[PDB]
Amino acid sequence: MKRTYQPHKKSRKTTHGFRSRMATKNGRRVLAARRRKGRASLTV
Amino acid sequence: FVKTGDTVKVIAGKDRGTTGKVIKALPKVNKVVVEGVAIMKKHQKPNSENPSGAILEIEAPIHVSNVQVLDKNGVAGRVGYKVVDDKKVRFNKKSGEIL
Amino acid sequence: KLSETKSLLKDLRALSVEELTTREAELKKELFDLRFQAAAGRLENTAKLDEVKKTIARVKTVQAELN
RNA sequence: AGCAGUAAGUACGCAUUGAUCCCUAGGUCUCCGAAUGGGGAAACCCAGCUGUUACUAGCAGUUAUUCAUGAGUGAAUACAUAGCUCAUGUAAAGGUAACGCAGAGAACUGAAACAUCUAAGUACCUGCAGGAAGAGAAAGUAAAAACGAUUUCGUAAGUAGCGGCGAGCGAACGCGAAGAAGGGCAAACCAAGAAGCUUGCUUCUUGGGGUUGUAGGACUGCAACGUGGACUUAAGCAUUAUAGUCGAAUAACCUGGGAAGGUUAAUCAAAGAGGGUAAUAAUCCCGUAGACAAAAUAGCGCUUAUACCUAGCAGUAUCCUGAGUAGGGCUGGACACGCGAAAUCCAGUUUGAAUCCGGGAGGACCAUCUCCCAACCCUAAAUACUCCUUAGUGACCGAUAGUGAACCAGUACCGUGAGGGAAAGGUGAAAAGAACCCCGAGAGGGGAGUGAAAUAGCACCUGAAACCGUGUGCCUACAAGAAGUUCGAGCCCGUUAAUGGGUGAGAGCGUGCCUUUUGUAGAAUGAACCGGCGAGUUACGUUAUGAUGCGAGGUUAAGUUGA
RNA sequence: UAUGAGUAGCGCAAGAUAAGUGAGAAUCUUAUCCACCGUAAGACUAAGGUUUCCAGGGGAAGGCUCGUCCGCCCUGGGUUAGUCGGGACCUAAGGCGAGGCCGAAAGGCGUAGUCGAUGGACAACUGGUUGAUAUUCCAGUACUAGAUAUGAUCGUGAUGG
Repeated sequence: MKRTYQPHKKSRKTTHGFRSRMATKNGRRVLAARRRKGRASLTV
Repeated sequence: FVKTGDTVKVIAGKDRGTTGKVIKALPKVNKVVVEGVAIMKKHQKPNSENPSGAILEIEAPIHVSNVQVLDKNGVAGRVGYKVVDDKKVRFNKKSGEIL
Repeated sequence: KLSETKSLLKDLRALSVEELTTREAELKKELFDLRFQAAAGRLENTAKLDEVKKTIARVKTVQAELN
């Protein structure tokens, strides 16, 4: 039937935008894990 | 080396002892196209700049080991260089010293 | 040969930006119709692009920087 | 001496006049991002002010906040105050390899279960710091003469101890080595000021005073020692990174596609390290050993007066010497210490001294003795670890290895996300990459030619293995087998030259292999096959057995030296 | 790399002939009939998709078969606004939140304020136009708002009400 993601643009951001991830002193930490690994991109 | 140059011996390799003029070495290749030496031939298509092709007597480059610069009396060896004058003087050992 | 003359000659003298660089940071700072011959074609001669931008470049970064 | 990164790939060109390039310094530095004029989902939008220069423009800058410092303001409510405004100071927010410190802090385990313990105050998480951090100068240890801050290592030694005394955990002393530096302040006082100026003030500001254990300072005596210590300033010296430079020593023959290989000879010597070169080089090249070179470049070190605060000393008028402080109660915790005889230290909470005739420690505690002087602050050095910069080294490893990643790897790809996470290197020396000719819609082939070689032709060295084949000598279409032996009719062929091999009709007798089990042929498992990987170590300790050495004498650890 | 196995399936609906195309046509293109849907299987429009569009060329793979065809591939173009939707307006639900509050810390709360549309504010609509853009390009008509050029005159009249 219905599946999980049928997102819109607000949906694809607003959990994972750079200030959203940056905001709570925590997601920016795991982003810095994502930087200290340094994969294909950062914010998505 | 420093820019070749002159007639240049080929001791080892496919054509022993052959001397031949150089100017066109491009030392980044680290092996020098010399006229007469390492006779490549190319079967090129009848295309632009040769509408027959099939024959290109361009010649292969061979290594710095098989390049042997002689001083002008046909005497090779080891280039003692920079020794004498204002910027640089090239010569070989046991040689007539000219460049 | 050409470029050391036609580069080193120009504006190492200390006259100024709206003063001396009138030929470069004003006049040939119109990079139009040389670029604008770029991609219009019918030019056949390249080196003027980064040559001239190089000269206006050194005009700004020396002469329009030293004051 | 060519340049015109990657690399083909092109063009204008460019260049020993000195390019390209290397190094050093300066320049500009799109936007986002601590990200900060304001908002905002990352690559945005909209501004204000100041000049600019022109426009219903543009340019250039200023405009985040907190803190600190001033300046002004001035509510209830008179002063004030809060509050507000402006100005100044990256300060400072932030990114962070690893080590540290401090807080907060588990579980799983193991204890054959487990509630005590352990794991460990470790996993995590947060903060604070530097090149190291803490670390530290006895209110110490010890127990007799016994020394004299720390720190690291060895030792003591699993010794003393503690512990459902289970399981475990676990010292210190003293000694040995490295490293080896202590110095200020408050206090007391003295002088200045201002002031409770309520006078004699007894609080503040400045500068001396001096930092103490056998007490020491103040009071009476009275001496100028470089000092990271009594100034780790500035000026020269010297040399290193930071561009690199020179830099020795050989010829022929044979072979091959090619010599450095074989052969013949010769040289060199601070260079016979290593790597290339068509095939293994000392004498071909890079190099190598040595010997030179830097303006700027970041330093290190030496000399210089200066960059400043200290001494001894006898006596003792009284003061000082570190108050909610020691302590005491309770609750904790750490200390080997699990409340215990429990030391000793540090917490909360409560109570609360003495103060030099002092006070503390000496594992409850009371006396004698030993030592020390807390309750104020700083202290290099020896140590820990590397993202990093090279100089490098390998009984490292060779493309399933070695980093996940030798390859445009954290790539592709999965997942919304946090995350995860692949596969793959080799032609030939040199592309010299197969001109042409022919087949073929094209590809692809086939000739030619290429190259040492074309089974060498672009995922290309080498090429098994399973799979598919094509040919091949024998046999089988009256046969019901772990698919075998052994014998063997008959046929075919002639060999690591051998009492040859390939067969094989026929005929006798013959229950696959692994783990488990008492016993499996198995209808007990398991294995599609093929290839690759893929599993009993070492660290430290004990015991046993030998080997060797010396022997009631064996033995050096740590460390130092050194490649 | 087998095997099963040239077996299952070939992903819910009917095309047909002639002619072209090519080298090769069932499946490409046209013509001509048939057929189907038709409160849709039309057109237009959210989110989404992120260039898939169109033009030309080609057919290594892809297309579940073929394949000259193509959402496949190469190349090149293609999206146009004062009024259309948003922003330069306001604001809910909510989020962030200087101040402040408490808290080992991080934090979590929160006054002012700040954004936050699915809401409420407001001018343009007819005709033509490509391979493709149309309310956007232009003919005709506007209107909105501002500007500088120009006889006002005391007028504007606020965050207050």
